[PDB]
Amino acid sequence: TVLLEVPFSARGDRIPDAVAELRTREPIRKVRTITGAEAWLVSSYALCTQVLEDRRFSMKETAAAGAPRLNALTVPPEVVNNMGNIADAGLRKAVMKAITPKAPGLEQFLRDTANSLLDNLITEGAPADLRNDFADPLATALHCKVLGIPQEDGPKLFRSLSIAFMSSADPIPAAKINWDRDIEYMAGILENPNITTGLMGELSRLRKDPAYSHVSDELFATIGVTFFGAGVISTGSFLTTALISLIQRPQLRNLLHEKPELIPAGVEELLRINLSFADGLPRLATADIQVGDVLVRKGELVLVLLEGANFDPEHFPNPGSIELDRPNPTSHLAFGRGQHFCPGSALGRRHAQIGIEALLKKMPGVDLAVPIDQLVWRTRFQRRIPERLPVLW
Ligand code: HEM
Ligand SMILES: C#Cc1cc(C[C@@H]2NC(=O)[C@H](Cc3ccc(O)cc3)NC2=O)ccc1O
Repeated sequence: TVLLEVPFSARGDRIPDAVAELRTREPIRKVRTITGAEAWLVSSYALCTQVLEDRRFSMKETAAAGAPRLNALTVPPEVVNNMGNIADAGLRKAVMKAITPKAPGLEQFLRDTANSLLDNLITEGAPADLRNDFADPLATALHCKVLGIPQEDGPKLFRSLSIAFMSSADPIPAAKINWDRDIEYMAGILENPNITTGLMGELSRLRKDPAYSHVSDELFATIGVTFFGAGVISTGSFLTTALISLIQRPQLRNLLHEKPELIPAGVEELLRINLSFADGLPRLATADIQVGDVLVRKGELVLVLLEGANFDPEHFPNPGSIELDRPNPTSHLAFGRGQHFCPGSALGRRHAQIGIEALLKKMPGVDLAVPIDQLVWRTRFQRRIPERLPVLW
């Protein structure tokens, strides 16, 4: 037999039995990625946290020429160090502040947009596609608002994402075409006097501030493209798969409909059980480091399997059950951990909370319109998502 291949399954509605078997018997295990490279797959909560909390397991170094790769780059190699570049430019605080969900009127905008999307689906009649006509447009509209760019520019930027977030063995020519075009768009935004709000409005001001005069225009444009793309793909994909998990749990759906104050705790559990990340998080060892029974050597690739940690019964007893009263509810790894913890975690929570609150009010009887096995799971992609999510109500 050949070496165990990753990823195990593109399905986002069930965890393969193999994960629990590996976690119990071999919580760090050698695997082969789609490029042919070997890697260490880490699948227990304890070892996943160890890797993510030790910066000697480096994100930046995964982009080095000649390294064992999980997948091909879809961005320039320096962009793998995006957050380090933002920090070096003195822009970290400003970027973080721009992407919080607490800007005046943002939550009301999210609620209004979700309600409008849902009203259009109700008018059109069942079946409705909750990914393409709800979750993704809601994510796109949210990120246009947060960036300060026109809502009407959302769809074309969104169209890049089915390629930008591919998990491919080989470089993708279309990724460069779209990247270069989206960079040109964001560079134009920085020069557009109408853009005075949100992240791009703030970056546009800082760009002309003497304390930032040697920050490159390339970096300012890259922040726009990367935060739009990572935010939209991550929130749209998470909400989509969370809606599946909610629909498949009518008792919980009814509880959250009846007691909406429990939605934040429900979203935290939906984050914990979420299978949206299709691959382990990659890191390259910069030293020889003991992880469990394995001495990982300098230059080797490690893959941190988020659902390995998040379904680990030693940390989350009865891991497959959504329980709203856990004592460690935010200790999951859905947003990562350590140096590269998601900078948009609060916005991602609020997007899902508001989307779910709106859906349960407008469509309390929501259910799948097709048997669950009929969902078509996107392959060779950095997220697990159904191509369509047909529902009735
Ligand atoms: C529920 C929605 C989201 C989930 C589940 C999610 C998940 C994650 C995870 C697991 C990481 C860590 C990757 C790693 O360590 O290798 C990450 C990083 C990142 N996230 Fe999020 N996220 C979400 C929402 C957002 C939003 C709304 C934004 C921005 C608007 C965003 C922007 C980013 C960026 C830029 C990084 C890279 C941080 C870095 O390189 O250091 N994410 N996200
Ligand atoms: C979430 C996440 C996430 C983070 C990273 C780490 C890192 N940091 C970054 O900011 C961007 C995100 C990105 C990738 C492709 C695009 O077209 C646009 C943005 N690239 C990076 O390599 C990688 C993949 C992700 O999925």
